[PDB]
Amino acid sequence: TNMLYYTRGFQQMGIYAVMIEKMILRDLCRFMFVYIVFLFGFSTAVVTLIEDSYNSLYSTCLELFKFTIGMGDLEFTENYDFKAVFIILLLAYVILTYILLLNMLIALMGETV
Amino acid sequence: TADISARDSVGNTVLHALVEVADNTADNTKFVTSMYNEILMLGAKLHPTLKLEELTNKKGMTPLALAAGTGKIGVLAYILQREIQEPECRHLSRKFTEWAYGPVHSSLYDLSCIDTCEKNSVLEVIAYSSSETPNRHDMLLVEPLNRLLQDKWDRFVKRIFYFNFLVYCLYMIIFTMAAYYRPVDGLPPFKMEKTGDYFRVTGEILSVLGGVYFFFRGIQYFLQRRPSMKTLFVDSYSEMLFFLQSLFMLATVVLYFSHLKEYVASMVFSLALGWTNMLYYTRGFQQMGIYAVMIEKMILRDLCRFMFVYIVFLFGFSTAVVTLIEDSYNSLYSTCLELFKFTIGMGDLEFTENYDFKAVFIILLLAYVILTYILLLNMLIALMGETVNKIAQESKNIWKLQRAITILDTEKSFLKCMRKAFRSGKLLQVGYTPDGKDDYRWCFRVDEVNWTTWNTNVGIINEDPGNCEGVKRTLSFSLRSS
Amino acid sequence: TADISARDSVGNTVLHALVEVADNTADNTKFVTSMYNEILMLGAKLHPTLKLEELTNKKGMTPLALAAGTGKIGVLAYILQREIQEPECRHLSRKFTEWAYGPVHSSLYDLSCIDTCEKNSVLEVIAYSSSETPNRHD
Ligand SMILES: CCCCCCCCCCCCCCCCCC(=O)OC[C@H](COP(=O)(O)O[C@@H]1[C@H](O)[C@H](O)[C@@H](O)[C@H](O)[C@H]1O)OC(=O)CCCCCCCCCCCCCCCCC
Ligand SMILES: CCCCCCCC/C=C/CCCCCCCC(=O)O[C@@H](COC(=O)CCCCCCCCCCCCCCC)COP(=O)([O-])OCC[N+](C)(C)C
Ligand SMILES: CCCCCCCC/C=C/CCCCCCCC(=O)O[C@@H](COC(=O)CCCCCCCCCCCCCCC)COP(=O)([O-])OCC[N+](C)(C)C
Ligand SMILES: CCCCCCCC/C=C/CCCCCCCC(=O)O[C@@H](COC(=O)CCCCCCCCCCCCCCC)COP(=O)([O-])OCC[N+](C)(C)C
Ligand SMILES: CCCCCCCC/C=C/CCCCCCCC(=O)O[C@@H](COC(=O)CCCCCCCCCCCCCCC)COP(=O)([O-])OCC[N+](C)(C)C
Ligand SMILES: CCCCCCCC/C=C/CCCCCCCC(=O)O[C@@H](COC(=O)CCCCCCCCCCCCCCC)COP(=O)([O-])OCC[N+](C)(C)C
Ligand SMILES: CCCCCCCC/C=C/CCCCCCCC(=O)O[C@@H](COC(=O)CCCCCCCCCCCCCCC)COP(=O)([O-])OCC[N+](C)(C)C
Ligand SMILES: CCCCCCCC/C=C/CCCCCCCC(=O)O[C@@H](COC(=O)CCCCCCCCCCCCCCC)COP(=O)([O-])OCC[N+](C)(C)C
Ligand SMILES: CCCCCCCC/C=C/CCCCCCCC(=O)O[C@@H](COC(=O)CCCCCCCCCCCCCCC)COP(=O)([O-])OCC[N+](C)(C)C
Ligand SMILES: CCCCCCCC/C=C\CCCCCCCC(=O)O[C@@H](COC(=O)CCCCCCCCCCCCCCC)COP(=O)([O-])OCC[N+](C)(C)C
Ligand SMILES: CCCCCCCC/C=C\CCCCCCCC(=O)O[C@@H](COC(=O)CCCCCCCCCCCCCCC)COP(=O)([O-])OCC[N+](C)(C)C
Ligand SMILES: CCCCCCCCCCCCC
Ligand code: NA
Repeated sequence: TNMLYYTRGFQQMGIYAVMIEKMILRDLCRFMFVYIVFLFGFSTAVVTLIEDSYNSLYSTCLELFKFTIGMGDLEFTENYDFKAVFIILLLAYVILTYILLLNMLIALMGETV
Repeated sequence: TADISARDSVGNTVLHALVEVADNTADNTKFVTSMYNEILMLGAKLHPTLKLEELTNKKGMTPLALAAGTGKIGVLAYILQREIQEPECRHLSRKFTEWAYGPVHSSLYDLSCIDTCEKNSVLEVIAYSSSETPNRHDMLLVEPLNRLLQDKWDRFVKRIFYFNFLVYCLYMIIFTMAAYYRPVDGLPPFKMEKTGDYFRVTGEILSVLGGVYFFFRGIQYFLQRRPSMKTLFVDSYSEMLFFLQSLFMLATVVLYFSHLKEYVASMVFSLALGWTNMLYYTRGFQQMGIYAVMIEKMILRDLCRFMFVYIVFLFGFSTAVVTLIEDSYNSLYSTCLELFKFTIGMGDLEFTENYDFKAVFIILLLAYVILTYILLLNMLIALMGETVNKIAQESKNIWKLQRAITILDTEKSFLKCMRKAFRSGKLLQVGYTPDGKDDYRWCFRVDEVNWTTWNTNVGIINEDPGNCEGVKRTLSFSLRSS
Repeated sequence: TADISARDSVGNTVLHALVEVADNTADNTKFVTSMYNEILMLGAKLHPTLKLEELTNKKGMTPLALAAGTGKIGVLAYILQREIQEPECRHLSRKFTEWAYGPVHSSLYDLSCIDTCEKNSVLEVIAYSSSETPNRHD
């Protein structure tokens, strides 16, 4: 990653790496606060609902990060008792994080660039 | 002779009527502010002991509050930055100068009827305005209202707001462990056995207390304001989601004592709402607050437009798929659920062989994952970019109004706690009243610099000989004489 | 007669004080650069053997380095592109012309106190500036 330092001998790659700096600081840090709040938020709500495996806070936070990277199973458990609750809660998650907040990030970057 | 002080059927005096007639256009604003001056100046020549602007109509509204309640930013800007240089009409000024040493000059803005005043504060009338009320978001950009709130922020509200964020975080850490470590055997309520099971009850009791707390704060918000059905759903998006969190909490209590497992169904919603509602407390921070305003706007214009058309397409092709399926994914849920996997990048184009026509099945899914995934999601990104380009300043000025409502509620929550609001100002002698007495006013200082109007033989400077705060000044025997 | 060379409590001469007072607005920049010229030109009429700009305050800063350490781009632009056409105040110029054959003209910019100089180079003071230091990038 620190070869991106040496993109500053080159005007187009150096400016490219300055934009990477600014994106990390304004666009992505604003993003990752709200994303980790949502993630940890619905994560607790999911593992609370799960009963005995994905009855852990890591594996639920880890499965809920698979959605943003496009690897989210909406049926990674049957070990619950309420299915409307489980899917209303994940649909709430993959709308406010995937549909909204990632595509919003792209919009913010364009404003930034 | 006409009566400057006389009132109409609705109680509006002439100056009130200069406010009702304003329409936020430049030529009207150029005029009304000119004519607002002249009668207001004339009322010092004739009837020199009245103070017209203190006159209240049938609705108890002054011309300033009526300009702020009705969205009249040009008149508001005039009334607030009003500086009159004439001697016998100087007391009617409102933007004073306390010293001018070179390009620097320290202005004083009166704070009569802006701070937590008696009847209608300009901040309250702006902050607690109905949603139509044009230029809710621009009326606070009128100086000194930014600086005055940013003064209240940096002096007492910032340290209180961050304590509110802390006590809410702890509350969320405690309702989360009390929920993570819930009983998974037997029916509720659940007796206590061990010490670890004692700690959670302290976390469960204490967790219901906040729900009772956030429940009444939503009843207070209802009866302290009486918002219409419209205003209730269109600008109160926070109070809805803390009150709603509170309802799932009490339902979680009603069901935990009614012997029903559905307490979990409400208890997890109250968590997910609760953590999402930390995005409320991004409004103590300019960059995170503006970020969360954009989230609001995206949900309302971009995503709601999106999710209509997406659910129409989804349910549309879904019915077309399950109709084609024969005996499993022969259900409308599992087909709507599999067709939502495409947008999240988890769509199998072969999640059934239980059909009879394969061209039909795949032409119909390709139709779906072109018009939804390729088109309509990537179109959403395009719409957001169009949105972000436009709401950049609008989101900064919804943020300052969000922060303002927090400043006011913080003041209004602590009439008893500390003492009131720390008064956000100082009682200064601006001059003398036209009857010779002292004109002491609660005034806000704003140092300003000017590299063009060098000479400016002001005279209207109220305490030049001491040229600052320092210690008490001379009052400058110029224009004042009493 | 006032002393062009005299210093204040913080060591700032008049020209240093023309830098402290600049605020990166056009009317201030229009002025300070005008007034920076006149005293700087006056100091060649009276006291013709001084070089005011070499004077260093308590913090060892010249008016040029103080303009660069404090973010004063308009004054910096003035001091660096400074060309004075008057004969007895030409040595105080800093942007010269070495030839002009038709539309072409070859300018010379002095590099005193910009290159790796002794005390404070304008490049170092700009490059190694604190982060507030307005207009680091301009
Ligand atoms: C048939 C169904 C019946 C339903 C009836 C009941 C409905 C109740 C909810 C209604 C709302 C549901 C969500 C969609 C609406 C948008 C939400 C959102 O962004 O509003 C931003 C809000 C802003 O505040 P404010 O109000 O102070 O701002 C106002 C406001 O800008 C105003 O324009 C200004 O003029 C004024 O000056 C200013 O002051 O900010 C927060 O509320 C903090 C952040 C909160 C998080 C935001 C993200 C989304 C939250 C919702 C999803 C929750 C996820 C868990 C769900 C679990 C169960 C499935
Ligand atoms: C032993 C082997 C080691 C590996 C091989 C490498 C060995 C070390 C290599 C050293 C030499 C470095 C490359 C020099 C290229 C010519 C310079 C030139 O004219 O560039 C031009 C553009 O060219 C580019 O922009 C090219 C891409 C820039 C990114 C870095 C490429 C480095 C290549 C290797 C990557 C290796 C990655 C790591 C691999 C482990 C000019 O630049 P410009 O855009 O005009 O901007 C200049 C500024 N200015 C215009 C304002 C004046
Ligand atoms: C920056 C990180 C990015 C990556 C992570 C992304 C996620 C966010 C990271 C968050 C960091 C904290 C992780 C959890 C706490 C540590 C573990 C622990 O003891 O948990 C306990 C608390 O049980 C709960 O249910 C959690 C209660 C709240 C704890 C976190 C507070 C908020 C942190 C910030 C939250 C974000 C929102 C606010 C900030 C924006 C129990 O759960 P457990 O872990 O199973 O413990 C073992 C239990 N066992 C014995 C039964 C097995
Ligand atoms: C400049 C930008 C680029 C650089 C970025 C630099 C790095 C950026 C990233 C940083 C994140 C680093 C996190 C810590 C390391 C991984 C977690 C770990 O150790 O798990 C271990 C323990 O973990 C636990 O016990 C944690 C319990 C709370 C869960 C919350 C964190 C979930 C991790 C994921 C959140 C993803 C969030 C993604 C978005 C933030 C493994 O758990 P386990 O033992 O197998 O099971 C125990 C389960 N139980 C104890 C909960 C019951
Ligand atoms: C943003 C502000 C806050 C919003 C709050 C939102 C929450 C408000 C809602 C609250 C109510 C939530 C449900 C309560 C429990 C019902 C029972 C249940 O879940 O499962 C039961 C039935 O499981 C089923 O799947 C059958 C259908 C159940 C009811 C579905 C209602 C849908 C309402 C849609 C409302 C949309 C609301 C949209 C909101 C935007 C139990 O069975 P199971 O064993 O779990 O099932 C597995 C077996 N199976 C495979 C055969 C199914
Ligand atoms: C602020 C914004 C962020 C927050 C938003 C918060 C809300 C976010 C979301 C909100 C949506 C919540 C939907 C209700 C709850 C889940 C459904 C349910 O209970 O299913 C149960 C029953 O379900 C049925 O029987 C439904 C039959 C009609 C299918 C259409 C809905 C498919 C659900 C998905 C649509 C995804 C659409 C995604 C895009 C919208 C489970 O079904 P089953 O018993 O196993 O099988 C029965 C099948 N059969 C009866 C049909 C034959
Ligand atoms: C017991 C433990 C509980 C957990 C820990 C937390 C305890 C509670 C913590 C309370 C204190 C709150 C943080 C104060 C930081 C310093 C203030 C400051 O100067 O900020 C600067 C920026 O700084 C930021 O923008 C930082 C990120 C803002 C988002 C919220 C971070 C909260 C940290 C914790 C997250 C926890 C999440 C939930 C975890 C469960 C200034 O702000 P600005 O951008 O200049 O805008 C200001 C407006 N103005 C400029 C117009 C005037
Ligand atoms: C907002 C929600 C977001 C999440 C959901 C996303 C999807 C959209 C949600 C839509 C809500 C309605 C779901 C289906 C109806 C309820 C269930 C039912 O009885 O269905 C019956 C109707 O059979 C059909 O084929 C459906 C006919 C049309 C019904 C819906 C009308 C339009 C709703 C709006 C449509 C969107 C367009 C307009 C709005 C933009 C039969 O189907 P079933 O369910 O299997 O019933 C049991 C049958 N069984 C006995 C054989 C097992
Ligand atoms: C936007 C406005 C409206 C548009 C309306 C569009 C619709 C107009 C179209 C209408 C015609 C649709 C097909 C009719 C039925 C044919 C038979 C069939 O489905 O399966 C048969 C053959 O299955 C096959 O897969 C073999 C090929 C079948 C014919 C393919 C024609 C492609 C035409 C492309 C036209 C592109 C049109 C693009 C339009 C934009 C039966 O076999 P099976 O058992 O089902 O197959 C499984 C066994 N296998 C694995 C060996 C295969
Ligand atoms: C910087 C902020 C973010 C990071 C930190 C986040 C917080 C710390 C991070 C992670 C938490 C790690 C796990 C905690 C212990 C496990 C649960 C337990 O013992 O009690 C119960 C739940 O627990 C509660 O309701 C809370 C009290 C726990 C007991 C110990 C005192 C903690 C005080 C905390 C004061 C509040 C928080 C602090 C602020 C005042 C367990 O209930 P049970 O039904 O008996 O279940 C059996 C469980 N057992 C078998 C494992 C025993
Ligand atoms: C085992 C564990 C050991 C460790 C324990 C650790 C304990 C940790 C601490 C707290 C745990 C939870 C206690 C209750 C508080 C809930 C959270 C809360 O109030 O947040 C508020 C802060 O609140 C304050 O700043 C004042 C503190 C609350 C006072 C009233 C408590 C409720 C009692 C019953 C009262 C019934 C009658 C109600 C009227 C009095 C949130 O701030 P706000 O300004 O309100 O803004 C949000 C609202 N709005 C966004 C909609 C505008
Ligand atoms: C995890 C928070 C509490 C979940 C259970 C709610 C029902 C009430 C429990 C304690 C009793 C309160 C009066
Ligand atoms: Na994928």
